[PDB]
Order: sequence, then C-alpha cells, then structure tokens
Amino acid sequence: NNRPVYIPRPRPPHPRL
Amino acid sequence: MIGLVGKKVGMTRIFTEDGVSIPVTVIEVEANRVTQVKDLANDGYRAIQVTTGAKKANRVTKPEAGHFAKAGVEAGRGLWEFRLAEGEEFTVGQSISVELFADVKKVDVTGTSKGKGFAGTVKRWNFRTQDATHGNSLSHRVPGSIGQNQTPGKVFKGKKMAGQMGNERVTVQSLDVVRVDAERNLLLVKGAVPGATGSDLIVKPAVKA
Amino acid sequence: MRHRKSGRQLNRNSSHRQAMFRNMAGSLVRHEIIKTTLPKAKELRRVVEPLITLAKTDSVANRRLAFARTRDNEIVAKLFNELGPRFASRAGGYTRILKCGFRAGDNAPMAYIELVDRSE
Amino acid sequence: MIQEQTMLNVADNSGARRVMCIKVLGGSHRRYAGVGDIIKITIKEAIPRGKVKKGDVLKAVVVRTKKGVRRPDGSVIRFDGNACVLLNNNSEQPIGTRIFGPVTRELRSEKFMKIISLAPEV
Amino acid sequence: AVQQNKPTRSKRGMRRSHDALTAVTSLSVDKTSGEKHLRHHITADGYYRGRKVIAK
Amino acid sequence: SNIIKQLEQEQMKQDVPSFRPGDTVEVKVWVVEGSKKRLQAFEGVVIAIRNRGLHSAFTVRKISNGEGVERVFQTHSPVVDSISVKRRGAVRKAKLYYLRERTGKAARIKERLN
RNA sequence: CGAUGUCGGCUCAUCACAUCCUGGGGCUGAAGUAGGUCCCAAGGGUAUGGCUGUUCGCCAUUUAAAGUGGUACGCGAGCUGGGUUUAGAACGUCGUGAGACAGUUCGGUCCCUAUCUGCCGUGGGCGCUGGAGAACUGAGGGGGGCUGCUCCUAGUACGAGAGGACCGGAGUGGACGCAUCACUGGUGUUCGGGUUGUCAUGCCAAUGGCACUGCCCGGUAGCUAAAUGCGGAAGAGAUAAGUGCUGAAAGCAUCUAAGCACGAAACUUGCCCCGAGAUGAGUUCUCCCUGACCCUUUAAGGGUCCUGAAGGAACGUUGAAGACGACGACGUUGAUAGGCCGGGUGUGUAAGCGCAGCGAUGCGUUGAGCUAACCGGUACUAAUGAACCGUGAGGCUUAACCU
RNA sequence: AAUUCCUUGUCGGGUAAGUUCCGACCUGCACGAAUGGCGUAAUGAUGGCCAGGCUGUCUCCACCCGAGACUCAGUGAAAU
RNA sequence: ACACAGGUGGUCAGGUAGAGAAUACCAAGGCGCUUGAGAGAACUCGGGUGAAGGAACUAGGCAAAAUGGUGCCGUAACUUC
RNA sequence: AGGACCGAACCGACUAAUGUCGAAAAAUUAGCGGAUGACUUGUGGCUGGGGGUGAAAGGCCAAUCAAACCGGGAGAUAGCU
Repeated sequence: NNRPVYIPRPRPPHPRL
Repeated sequence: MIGLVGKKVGMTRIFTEDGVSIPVTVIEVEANRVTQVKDLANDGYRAIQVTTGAKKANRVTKPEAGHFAKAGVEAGRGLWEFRLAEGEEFTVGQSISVELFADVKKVDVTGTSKGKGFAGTVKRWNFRTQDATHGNSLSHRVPGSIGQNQTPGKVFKGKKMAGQMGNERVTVQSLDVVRVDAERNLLLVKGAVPGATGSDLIVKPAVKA
Repeated sequence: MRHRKSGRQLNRNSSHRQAMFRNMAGSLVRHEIIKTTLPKAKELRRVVEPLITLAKTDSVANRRLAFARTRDNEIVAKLFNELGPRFASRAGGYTRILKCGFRAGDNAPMAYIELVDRSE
Repeated sequence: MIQEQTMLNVADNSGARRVMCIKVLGGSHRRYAGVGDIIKITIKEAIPRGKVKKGDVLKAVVVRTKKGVRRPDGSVIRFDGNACVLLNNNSEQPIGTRIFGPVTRELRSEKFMKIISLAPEV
Repeated sequence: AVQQNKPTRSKRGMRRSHDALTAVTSLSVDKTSGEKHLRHHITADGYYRGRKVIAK
Repeated sequence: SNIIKQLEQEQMKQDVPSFRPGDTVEVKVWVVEGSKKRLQAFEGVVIAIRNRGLHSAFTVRKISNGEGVERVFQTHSPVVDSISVKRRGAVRKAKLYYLRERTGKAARIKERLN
C-alpha cells in the first residue's frame, strides 16, 4: 500500500567472475 | 536348542585362584514354565512358549488368564517362545530350570538396549565434528553434506542422520558362561549384556559354534 | 538423557532455585497452607518435610542447622515448639497436595500444599 | 599412551635425554603406543660425547607411561613420566649399557630379556 | 526456505485435521455435595472425596 | 541388590587391616614367572582409599630412584596377600593427590601418635 | 546475462572397474623366497606429517595397500575464504599522461525461520469385516563381510651355497562396529570440606547472601572414554577364470556337441536387526456378547425401550521410556512416586562444653557431624467410589460331512 | 629484494622432513642515488619466521551449568 | 518511524578493603527491565571442568589457555648515552 | 620538564564471536589504542554545488556524493525491453 521509503542497499557476496 | 528367559541383576566380578578377575553379569533365571507346544500339524512349525515370574491376579486380563488356565500354568509376566532343533520334545506345564546351561560354554544373550532418545549424528554414527574455531559458524556438530548435487537430485535411502538411538533389541553372542547355580537360580556370564538392571533377557546356547 | 536423575530445574539457576524453595518453605510453615503450581509443590516436599524431621528432636545443633535453612528465626521458633510435638508419632508424610484447577494468567496447573493439621 | 609429537625420557645411558615420537609402528592408522610397543623417534637433545647425536631418527621401545598399564586383576601401574629405550632400526637390540628406573614385567615377550636383565626392579 | 507455490485450502485443512481439541468427558460427581468436578481435583466450593479441604 | 550383595559377600576376606590415607603401607603381592611363584614387597604411602565392598581398592605411591610410582591394589584380590602399616600419617584429607606435585622435604607428613 | 556463486580445505558420501591390497587362476627367460605379464573378481579395506593458498609435486616415516575415474572438474539455503576477482597503498615494467600488466607484495562484510520432493525418526486415522487381548510364521528389506605379525608343521620341500616354501593348525595385534559401567578414569554449578573480601541475622561464637559454582580441594548416582566384553566366521547351494573324466561329429585326437566332476572375499543361504498397509492385509491360542417392539420406497433397510460384556480409553502416581505422541510399571485386593527407618557411599574429627596456652590455635568428648540421584524395608502423604467409549451370536454363493 | 618470469636460482643454518624464514654468491628478464641510495637506537592494535611456557586448537571428543529449540495458555509476523 | 540492548552537556557523589571516580560487597535512594507455566531431545548461543599427549589443528597459535601485585636481589646484544 | 610511562572517566575502533526478514538502516559481549595533548567537548558563528572542506580516501557536505537536495525546461531523448 505504501512504498517503503527506505530501500536497503545490498552487497555482492559472490563476484562470479 | 531352546533358550531361557531371565532378568538382569546388576554386574559383579569373580576372583579366580590364579588372581585374574572376571567381570560377570548376573542373570536371574527362575523356573520357566511351558504354556504351549506348537507342532507342524497345526502351526506349521515346532516351538514351545514359556512364561516366567508372576503377575497380579487383578492385572492379568481374562484372555490371558484363560490361556494360562488351559495349560495349568501359573500366570507370569510376558510370553516368549523358542524354536526346536528337532532333537528334543517338551510337554505343556513342564518346568525348565537353569541347569540345562551346566554343559554349555558359550551363550547368546538378547535384550533391549538402553534408550538414549533422540541422538545426534556424532553420538549415533560416530560422525567427526567440524572445527571449533578458525571461522566456523553454527556448524560445530552439524552432519555436513547429505547428498552430491543435481545429478542424483535426492538423498539416498539409508542415509545416516540423527534420530532415535537405543531401545531396540540387540544380541551379544559367544559369551562365556562362568557359573550356573541351580538352587539359587543364577547364571554368571563373562561380559556385559544389553539393557539396564531388571530388564528381561533371553539366553540361548551360542549358534556360532 | 537424565537417566535416574532427580530434581526439577524449573527454568531457574541453582541460586535462584535454592532461594525460592527457601522462601516458599518458610511461607508454608508460617501459614500451614499455600497455593502454588503442581511442579513447585511436589519439589517442596523434599525440602520442607526434611525440616520437620529435623525439628523432631530439639537441640542446639539442630536449632543452628535448622536456622541455616530458611534463615528465619520465626520459622525456627515455629518448628521445635509446635510442628515437632504435633508430628512426634508421625513417620513422614507431613504434607498433602491437592490439585485446584489451572491458573487464569497462564494456565499453570495449580495445587494446594498443606500440612496434615488444621483440624480445629 | 604415546602418540606422535610426544616427549619421552630415556631410561638407558646411550647419551640421549629427551626424544620425540614421530611414528607408532605395528599397524596402519595406529593412534598411540602401549607399554612395550616399538616406536620411531628423533633425538632432541643428547650428550655431546654420546654415541647418538641430535636430529637422528631411530627406533625405540616404551618402558614407562604416565597413563600406566592394567593388570589382569584390575590393578594398574602408573609413573610420573614416560620413558623409552633406544634401538638399532635393523635388530631391536637396545644399545644402552644400563637402564635406570623401574621397568614393568609386561615386556617379557621372550625377546626383551636384555631389557629386563638390566632393569634394577622387575 | 520459502514456498514455490501457495498450498491450497485442501492441504491447509488436511494439515489442520490433527488440531481438533478433545473434551474431558470425565466429570466426576462429589460423594457428599454432588458437584461436578475434574477427577482428582477439588470442587469449586472446596470439597474433595467428600470432606471439605479448603474451609474458605 | 540382595542377590548381588550376597554374591559378593562370600568372596570377602576378613583379614584386611584398618588403615587410613597417609599411612605408610607395605603390601605383599604374588608374582608368577612361568611356573615359579614369589612374594614381592611394595612399600609406599596410601594417598587414596576407595570403599565399595568387594570392589574396594587403595592406591599406594612410592618414591623410586628418580620418579614416583603409583600402584592401585584391589583390596580383596587374591594377588595381595597381607597389608602391614609402619607409620600413621597425621593428615586430615581423604585424598592426598597433592603429594604428586610435591617432592623432597615437602613430601613428608607428620605422625598421628594416637 | 529479469543472475546456474567457478580454485583448495573440512564434514558427509555414492557409483563404475580400465584392481592398489586381500581372493581364484594361465604362461614364464617360474629351482625356493621374491617377481614379470595376462585372465576372473568391486565383498571389505584403501596413511600420518614438513614446505606451499594450492590440486599436483618434492621430502620424512609407516602400512596388506596408501587404486584410477564419474557424480555442476560430487558436496558454500552444510562450514572456512587461504588463492583468484571491487574500492586503499607500494615495487618492477609500459605509457608524455590518465592508467594498465595470468607481474609481485600488505589490507579487505559469505544472507535465508524449509511449502513440495527426498532422507532420518516418531505418531494419529481407517482398513484387514462380530469384537477384543496375546504369541508367532515369514514374503520382503537392511546391517555386517578388512586384515598384520609370531609360533608349530620346519628349518621340512627346493637349492652348489647363500637363502628358504605350498597346504593346514594355534596364539596375539591394528583399524572398524555393537553393547555395557564390574574394574581404571572424566564429568558430577543438587554431597562434604578449606579459604579471601564484604553485607546481614542485636553482639561473641555459629551461620547465610553476593563476588564466573567467588576461588579451590575431594566426590554419590547417572551419562561417558581413554575403560571392559563381543563380532567379521565355519558350513551349504549354484558359478566366474581355470582344471578335468568319458566322448563322437572328423575310425585318430579333442573338457562338449549328449552326459558326469571339481572350481573364488563375487551371487543365494548361513549370522544379527526391521518386517502381514505382504490391500496377496497371513497362522495359532484364549476371552466376551446368544432381550423385546414397531415402520416402509420389505432392503447386508430404518426407528424406539431395556441391556452394554470382554476390553479399551481417560484421569492419577510414575519410569534406567521419552522433543510431543508413543512404550513399560502401578492405582489401596497397593511399594508407583515422595517422605520416614536402617545400611552403604562421600567428605572428613560438626556444634556445644571442658582442658592447655597471654594469643592465634591445639587436645578430649569424636572417624565425629552432615550426606543428592544408590541398596533393603515401611501405607505416613498422593495414586476416589464412579462416569466415558466399545454390544446383544456376526453377509451372499458354492463344496464336503451330520441333519 | 614490497623489484626475479625461467625459479622451489646455488650453497649453508634451522626441522626426521622448510615453494616460508635467515646468511652468502651475482646469470640485476626489469635496483640505484632528494618521484633520493645504503645503514640506523627507540617506537608500531605493522609483514614474515623460530623458541620456551600454555592450553579442547587438535588426536577425539565426554560430562555439566544457564538462554533458545520441544509441549501447554495468550498475542501474532515476514520474504514467496 | 516503536514504551527501540544506540546517542545526549554540567553539578552532588557516603561506608569496608583499595594507590584510586578501578574492582568486590553495601548505605541513602531506586529497581526486578510488560508474556508466562512445564519438560530437561538433537542442534545453536554464553559459560565450567577434563584422563594421556601438547599446535600433531589451521592459509596463520584464529580463538582459548597462560602470565598478571608489592618489596629486595639481579638484568644481555645494541645505542643517538 | 616531557606531542614521556602504566591506567579510569572521556575519545577512537585492531581481533574474535553473536547478530544479518537483527534489540540496532554498523550494534552488543570479551579483549584492544590514545588518555597534558597535533587532545577532547558544550554553546554560537563562517565557508554552498563544477562550489565548499579535506594530516588527501575521490573522503565528507542532513542515513543520498567521480559533482547534494528541491522546483522548473520536461511528456528531454531512447535505432532498446
């Protein structure tokens, strides 16, 4: 109903390069 | 040949004249009364059903009371039967004493092992624990991997996992009989036998002669 | 697996468990009847009834030993003067537990524990 | 109960005083050595004038253990330290001339006659 | 860790089949006062096995 | 149990002298070498006594030439023949395990003189 | 590419056989021990450390052997993050430079409460047909299957000597598995004791609270290993490679075409465990129920009154049974639990009083006092009389014996 | 060598065993003198290596004390 | 964003032991932190102890264990003294 | 005397574990560094976005920084989904 005002910032655990 | 039903009574050791001490389990084998004899004509196999001990008159149910009364045998706790070896015969109401173990040297003891309840893989299957340090996180006694990958796609049946441990019947075989005491109804066998004190045990001559 | 072990833990540490029985033993002696949960009442039989047994014979050593438990001079006075002689011919079983339904707050099985007395 | 990396004293007078067990012989994946089991050791410090120098690998036999030994009647023998005797790697043959301290009789295997003879007690 | 398809109401009811409660259906009548009470429990008024035990 | 207790009682020996921890004791034990049987003397200090009836045992510590030796004897075993007491240590502890660390002049104990 | 985490290590494995060991054989430039090569065989077993992130490899020392491969180069919703592979910094080199370099160093966030399948455990429901309580048969399934050394044979056979068997028997080990607590021990914050600081009970003495159980010393029962017993089989059946007997086709020869023999840790059984939901639902023993009215769309039908047995469940006391269910014992015609009495065990000479000493303290009473889970007893307390579920002789067809 | 591909350069020390570390040689791919060179006592939550003590890190885990997990009563989410 | 294990400047600050505003136990004073009751499985978290061995673990002694105060004696290489 | 030493308050955050739909949009527990100084802190001011400030990391500038936030050009453009 209400857009979360905060969006958590994730991380890249797995480079997958 | 037939076995006998006894009750485990603690443990002790016997000191021999030469000095060595023999740890012995004491089994109380009182008179075993035959309640039913089976034959190939009726049951398709030959066996004798025996009873031991005593039961409260008001505790034995009517179906069991009539079964004992038919054989003229005083009510006992539980019923066990042993297959015959074709070389011996028995009659209903006959009493079997521990003296039959006088001429034997090895016996097999069967009983219910002590119940450990729900046990982990380390205790149940002797799994090796993982490192307690060096970064380990919440995986000190966990089983670890249980399968390979997509290619199987499943966990194989018979996998070793945590679960109920103990409280099943197990047999310890080829136990030396140390002493037989007919008048006092004792059977000293070298070693340890499954189950705790007061648990019912089945003793038969060793089959791995 | 606690084979053959005895003594309820009651979700308390040793020190808290010891104090709680110490107080609630003293309450039972003072009032001669109290209402508690069934598990607590059962475990009290093993700490209160030994005290009455100690109070059977009055001596300085017994008085000091009795005082070391319950740490109350009123309770020690109550013992050795009333409980002692009252149970002189009684061979144990000085208590009695009567289940009294369930506690409304959390549905704890509750029970009354009371000395075999108060027949006035 | 002697396992790899264990310090042992030397009962004989071969010149070695402290040795390290580096292997337990007599079986694959064997864990620890008993009262009279042969082990492979390395000398960690010896007499300069002795016939055995530091950092040499040769066999040894345990004669005393802190854990102790069990007698058939239930008795046990325990010591305040672990001791061994040096060997020759081809034939057992303790190289020492005398051995100090008590030695248990568990070494009577129709072979350690030299060890028991030199033993001041038992 | 999370479902791939939402279980149906059929599966929900099947799981809940074991959640049904059971009635005591074991109410005893006091010897003297004739008051229904749970077995091995004192009555509401404070009777047990006939004799009054609470006196309150 | 009654059955067990009766079974152990018949195996007892009534010639067990009364001794306490800290008492110097010489215990005579049987030794067999193939076919010959000899008496060996073990003298030391009783540092712990275990009372369990037929399973009762005591341990004796002696200072040998270099290191101490601790032996645990089963009181009622046929191996032990006789137990004799020389000194009466005036200790007040059931288990004298602290004597292991001590040595020399610190390993001696007083005399009960009772 | 609207995301399949990609090297090693740990834990846990499973399969193939192109077999490393153990087992059975052919040939040998196979005297014997020890080998070489090939065939059959996958039952079990198939290292520990130093260096490096390493797999690998080198090295050290063991073993009967330290097998080769598949499984997302098995396994990160099981663990780690050392290497590689973000952002900092430096060196060498390339570039005027920003910067770059399978060039090298120092440092550097690894999320998930399991719906489904699967797997390890454990229950409820119904079925198996009158119901109930027991004991079993066993279809079927699973577990286990490893082996060294010493001695005898014998110092025999063999061999110029040096060296040194086959087959068979006995003893004693390693690793692995099951069980157990009698012994040796660990633990034992529920037992006893010592002791430091402080607060409190009027004060001394004596005790309690708190300081990681305040710090320690022992230690009961349980659980437990390092402790103590036991196990791997023997035997039988059918075989693999192989060796054969007799024997023609093909007058001979030939293990094969007919026929008859042996022949391995493989296969089936033997040993242990689960097991009749084995819907193909089995067998045996014992126990309980054998009263009346009506109705119709007269059916293996429905309704009412009276009886509800065997047994079960529920509740309580509980257990060496247990996550909860379940399982076992007991409920007064009673030792199920608690307490109590006695004993044992453990700790170790209580408090009080008396004596000696200026005192700390010591001695006597005193191996005292206190003792958890242990052992043998004892109805002292709590396990209530009852209620609840479960019925009233159990279908049709056919066959065989009485009638 | 914080610089070295070939490379775990060669020899020695240390370990039973040392691609790490320490010392020496120079065949310095591609050190070098204020984008400073070589030493340097003291200092460093700085990198590497070795030794004594110490230990459950480990061989190999066992028991115990508490908080969750489990059952009952009340309240009652989330990603998908 | 919450009746949120966080953050928020200054003043007073007692007794016993202690160098001390450290630390332990307390006074004045204030609180038991707004879900409880049972059971006493695996496993996780925070702790205690441990036979024999003592880094064999591991990328690495990570983490744990250990040392720990006062007074006296004594104290090396090197050094900018 | 000392950008001196040990160590609380105070300031900071080297290691480990827990916690990752947490008590918490970086915390807690046990250790750890500085702790008379180039220290720390209260109150009030000044520096404004191609600008500030920076013991210099492309760090910080209201939980947002290799060019903050708000409104407008604006329905920018999108051979792409």
